[PDB]
Amino acid sequence: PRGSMITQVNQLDELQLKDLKTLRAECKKNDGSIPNLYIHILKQHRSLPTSFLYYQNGALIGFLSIYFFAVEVAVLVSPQYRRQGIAKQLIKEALPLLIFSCPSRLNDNWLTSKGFTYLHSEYFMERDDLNPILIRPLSFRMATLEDIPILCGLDEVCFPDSVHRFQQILNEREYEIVIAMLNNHPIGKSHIRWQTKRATLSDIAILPKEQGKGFGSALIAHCINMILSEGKSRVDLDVETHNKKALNLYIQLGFHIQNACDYWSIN
Ligand SMILES: CC(C)(COP(=O)(O)OP(=O)(O)OC[C@H]1O[C@@H](n2cnc3c(N)ncnc32)[C@H](O)[C@@H]1OP(=O)(O)O)[C@@H](O)C(=O)NCCC(=O)NCCS
Ligand SMILES: CC(C)(COP(=O)(O)OP(=O)(O)OC[C@H]1O[C@@H](n2cnc3c(N)ncnc32)[C@H](O)[C@@H]1OP(=O)(O)O)[C@@H](O)C(=O)NCCC(=O)NCCS
Ligand SMILES: O=C(N[C@H](CO)[C@H](O)c1ccc([N+](=O)[O-])cc1)C(Cl)Cl
Repeated sequence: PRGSMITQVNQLDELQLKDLKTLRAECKKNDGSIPNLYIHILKQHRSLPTSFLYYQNGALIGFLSIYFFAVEVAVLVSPQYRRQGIAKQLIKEALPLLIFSCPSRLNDNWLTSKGFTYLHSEYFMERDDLNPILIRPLSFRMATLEDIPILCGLDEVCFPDSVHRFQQILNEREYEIVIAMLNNHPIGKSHIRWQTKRATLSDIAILPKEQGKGFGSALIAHCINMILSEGKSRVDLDVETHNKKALNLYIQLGFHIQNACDYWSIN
């Protein structure tokens, strides 16, 4: 009680950042997944004091932060000190001034009972198998700037400023987009962000009318193989869903869940 301290901090200096990662690892090991913390964000000054740090005897045991992108609340309490009022004190420090990101399966029963509402879930998946995948009537090509109409059309029906977003992606050298063609019709796309040791698939879209035919799996399998041919040892994948049933697609291709969050809401 004497040794318990809450500091409201407009931006995390270096040392505060290193303590958070200690707390994150600890929560990661105990819960399996962690909330979104947005580390690169936590370093910038903002207009109101945003991150809330709970210390016990100088040791960080709780953290709550608010993000301005609606508002996203991330809350993290050391397993040793849970159910002792810590999160409750932490939101009050942010109540006079809500989308919670939540480790999948941890808090499902009691979030409903209080009147939270489930939005959707996000998954970071990883495929570490170095063996390729080993046949649909699809061809593939890399998108260019002259594919902007196609790319905007696909994004319109699969994720209801697209022109300039795709202009920005296509002009960034770490990014490429693969287009899937059914005969002479583009029916899908996948974005690749390349790094030295790995590459990340995102924004995978198949036209609604062409779904259920294996084109999605063929597209991702093509991107996996393309990544392995370049000597990467890992394919990552970010996908947002409303239902867990949707992940079997990626489980079949060798992806494993590395992190999983459910976005819940309240006011
Ligand atoms: C979710 C989390 C932040 C709660 O921290 P906490 O300090 O243990 O929660 P508090 O003690 O402040 O509040 C407890 C109350 O909120 C609910 N609550 C919190 N944890 C609960 C749990 N395991 N089971 C049921 N209700 C819970 C209850 O209403 C509880 O009532 P109580 O007063 O009788 O204890 C903590 O469990 C954690 O860090 N989990 C990993 C990250 C996470 O799930 N973030 C989502 C944030 S909502
Ligand atoms: C999500 C999406 C990309 C999937 O595309 P899709 O072409 O319908 O996916 P597929 O047809 O390849 O696979 C669907 C199911 O058939 C299975 N499948 C594919 N090939 C199979 C095969 N040879 N044998 C058995 N099952 C197969 C898959 O396992 C999958 O699940 P199931 O086992 O329960 O049946 C598509 O729905 C879409 O574009 N949605 C809008 C955007 C979106 O949701 N993006 C999320 C990724 S960022
Ligand atoms: O949440 C999203 N994206 C990122 C991953 O690209 C995710 O939220 C994230 C947040 C914080 C973080 N961190 O704290 O280092 C990592 C990933 C949206 Cl695509 Cl829903």
